[PDB]
Amino acid sequence: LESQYQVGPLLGSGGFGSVYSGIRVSDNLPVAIKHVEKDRISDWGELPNGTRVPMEVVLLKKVSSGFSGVIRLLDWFERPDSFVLILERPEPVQDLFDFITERGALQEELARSFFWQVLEAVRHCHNCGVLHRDIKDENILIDLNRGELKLIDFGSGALLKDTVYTDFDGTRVYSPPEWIRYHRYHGRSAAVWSLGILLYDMVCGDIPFEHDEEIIRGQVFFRQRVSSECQHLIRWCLALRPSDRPTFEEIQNHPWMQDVLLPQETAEIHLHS
Ligand SMILES: CN1CCN(Cc2nc3c(oc4ccc(Br)cc43)c(=O)[nH]2)CC1
Repeated sequence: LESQYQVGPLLGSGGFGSVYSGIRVSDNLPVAIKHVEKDRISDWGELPNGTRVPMEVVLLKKVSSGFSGVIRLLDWFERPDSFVLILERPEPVQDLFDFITERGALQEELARSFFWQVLEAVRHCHNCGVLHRDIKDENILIDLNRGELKLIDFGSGALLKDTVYTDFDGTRVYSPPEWIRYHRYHGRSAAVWSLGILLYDMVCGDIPFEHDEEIIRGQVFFRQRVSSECQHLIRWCLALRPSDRPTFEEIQNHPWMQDVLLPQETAEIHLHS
C-alpha cells in the first residue's frame, strides 16, 4: 500500500487524472505519483503474465531501461476506479512548456540540444516497439541540473505497428493533416509531423497551427528570426504528404542537427546548472 510514499503537492491534472510530487519513504527517493482514472483510459493491454492494465503501463514497461531519456516506471498499484503509477522524478525539474512560457523562443543551439535529445528518446521508444502519440512540450521534462530531457506520459500511446492507425486521442494541434482529413495515419510519419510542430514551438516560442484549416494547408510562417537550415528541417518534418517527411535518420543527419552540445554543456551554458 501507499504507506510507502509521502504524498506532496499536486503537480498537474487533466483528462487523464492527477499527478503529485511524492517521496519514497524507505529511501527518500523523489517520485511522482500519477492517478489514472479507469473510465478515461482510451486503451487497455495486459502484462507478460497477463493482468488487465492500462496500455500506458504496458508501454512504460517496454521502454524501461537505464536510458535516462524516457521516464522510468518504478511501481504501480490498482484501485477500484483508478491505477496509481509511481514514476521517477528529477529534481529540480521543469517541463518544456513552462520553460518556453518563461523564456520565450529558444536560441537555436539550445533548441538543437533539446530536439536531438527528444529524437534519441523517441527512437528508443520505437526501438522498444512503442509509439508515444502525444509528443509535445508539456510531455517533456527538463532535468535542470544535468541538462537531460525526459519524455513522459504514454497515456495516448500504442504498440508500434507498420499498418494504419484509425484511432487517436493525443493533442489535435500536433496531429498531422492525414489524421484531420481522413482519420488515418501511420506511426512514424505522424511522429515526425509532431516533431516538426515541436521544433517550431521551440525556435518560435509557440506552435504554428491552431485551426484544422491551417493544419491541412500546412503553410509555415516564421514569426521569429530562425536560420534557413532550421526552417528547411521544420518544413521537411511538416511535409503534407506523409511519405515526403524525413525518417529519424534523415532528421539526425540534417545540416541543422550537426555539432550538438552534450547535455552537461547544455546545462552549463543555458540552464545555469
Ligand atoms: C499531456 N500530459 C498528460 C499527463 N500530464 C501529467 C504527467 N506528469 C508526469 C508524468 O510523469 C512524470 C514524472 C515526473 C514528473 Br515531475 C511529472 C510527471 C506523467 O506521465 N504525466 C502531463 C501532460
